[PDB]
Amino acid sequence: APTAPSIDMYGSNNLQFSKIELAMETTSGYNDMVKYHELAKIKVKFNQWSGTSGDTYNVYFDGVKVATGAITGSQTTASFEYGQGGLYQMEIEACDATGCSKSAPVEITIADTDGSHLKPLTMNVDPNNKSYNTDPSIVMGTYFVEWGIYGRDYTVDNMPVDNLTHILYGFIPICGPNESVKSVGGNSFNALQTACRGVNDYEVVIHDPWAAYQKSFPQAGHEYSTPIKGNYAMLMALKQRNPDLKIIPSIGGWTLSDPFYDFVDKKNRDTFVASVKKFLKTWKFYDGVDIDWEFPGGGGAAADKGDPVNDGPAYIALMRELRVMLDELEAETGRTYELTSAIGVGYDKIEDVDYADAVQYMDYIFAMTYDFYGGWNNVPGHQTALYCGSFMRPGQCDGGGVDENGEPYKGPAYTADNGIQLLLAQGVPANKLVLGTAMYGRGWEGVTPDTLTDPNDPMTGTATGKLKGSTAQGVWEDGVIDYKGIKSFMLGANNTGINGFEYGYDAQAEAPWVWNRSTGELITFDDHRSVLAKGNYAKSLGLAGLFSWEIDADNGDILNAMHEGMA
Ligand SMILES: CC(=O)CCCCn1c(=O)c2c(ncn2C)n(C)c1=O
Ligand SMILES: CC(=O)CCCCn1c(=O)c2c(ncn2C)n(C)c1=O
Repeated sequence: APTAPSIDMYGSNNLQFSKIELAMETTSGYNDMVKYHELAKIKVKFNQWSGTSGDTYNVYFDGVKVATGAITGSQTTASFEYGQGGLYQMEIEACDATGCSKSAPVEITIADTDGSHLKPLTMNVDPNNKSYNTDPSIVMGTYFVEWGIYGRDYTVDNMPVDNLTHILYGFIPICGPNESVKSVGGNSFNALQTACRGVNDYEVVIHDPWAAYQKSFPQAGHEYSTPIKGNYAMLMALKQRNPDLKIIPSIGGWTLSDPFYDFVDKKNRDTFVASVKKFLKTWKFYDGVDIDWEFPGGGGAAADKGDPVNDGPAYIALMRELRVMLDELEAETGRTYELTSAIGVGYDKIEDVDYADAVQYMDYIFAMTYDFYGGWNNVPGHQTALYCGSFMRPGQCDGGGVDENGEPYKGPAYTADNGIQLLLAQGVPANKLVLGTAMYGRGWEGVTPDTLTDPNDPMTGTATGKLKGSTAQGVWEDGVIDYKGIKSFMLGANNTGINGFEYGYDAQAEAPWVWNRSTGELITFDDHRSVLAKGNYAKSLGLAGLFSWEIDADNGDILNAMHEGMA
């Protein structure tokens, strides 16, 4: 018989609560911006302007009483703590001696980072991505990059999630020496320096909090009071849609690997592994960790780093220590966590680590079978070929020959099969190796016909510099072009070449190219045919599956081909 309470939406923060507290309007150090709590604090204001208010209130979630307290006149605040994320129908009841009266139910959101409060994400996928019935044992992975939401305009709801088993989210940085990030730009370095304020060196952080959790995506229903936004709330909603999908944070990559070279000291590995455990406890939708150190022994972005004696053993120790930590998380949560790594596949990278030893701790190695040639120099070659191409000289495939200046090759040529064969020769099990496909080309200009030593093969020519182009054509950085740009502006609908380009295919290498003889523009890439060849090779050798880099650059053709090739 008191008056039933009426809920004051606005003084109750629109009924948006959360276990994780996230700064939304400011940017500072990671430990200042992100605070995970075991209990969310819930504060709901209600009023009883007519009749009598009663003495006590009870708050119910789905019919279960979760809080109680005293009615305070015509407006009352119920404050309490709650440990379980979800969406609940809340009623508030007011009671006295003459009876109790309940409010109408209202939905309350209690966010947690497994997405338990979120409906399955609504997808917006290009319908060129087709449907397949691939064996669910086969890895079909891709990388999604955090910055793809800026000029590339490629968001989580654009991914063809039903054709993926693993999404690798690139990239999570490690606080410490990171001068290589300046090659991306000063704002990107500054973002990392801001994130690491108040954070110990060797701990992980989020590089761009705006893209990870602050930015409102209207396609995901985000609003002002949504407690978790950004890419991460979308990946939480994607996991609600596809609960068997593995989403794994990738630490490192080309510009973010400089801290790994300090892991020869165990104290820094210990700091790092602890920080990864804290990161996975904070962002519960992640299913493991991918380590992308480029590269133990050196040969990455920082020319002055790399210890070929001590980096391999440090890498193996890091994989052992990560697996010990992840087994602790499995015991605490009842979940399974995976440990993986993307690795270089030149002979010079593979010789610097004993992968037979490291891989006993790992679920998968993502073999980076791409970037063998590129616009960093003027030497054309197939960047992601399976086998040795027609352009290679006598003795170059195996490495016992000499170059066109008479200088001895130092090891086997850069092809995907030379790298796979060296990993298998070490003792790495085939069923843990995942072979890489490129969803982009690399390219040059100035490869004119008079530079070719073999006039049917422009990979025997010589370039004058990097491919240039607009972002409209998929050229975000000189020398690199998205596959979907190559298909729209170089291949055309018949795949034979448009806009002055002709398509070619090295049937021995398994490698496509497009060449404009007028501008000497040449691009090396992966296409439907080379990807089918990679699938056949993975089937033949019993590999774990395929992965691609990076998903925003595909128009569906490459992922469709990965499925067709593994069928
Ligand atoms: C790793 C690779 O080959 C792709 C590089 C794309 C350029 N790039 C970044 O690497 C990057 C970045 N922001 C953070 N990171 C680590 N942006 C904006 C970027 O363009
Ligand atoms: C096959 C192998 O071991 C490759 C070694 C790295 C190739 N590579 C790059 O990827 C690269 C690069 N500059 C930018 N990037 C991304 N350079 C000079 C390079 O050699």
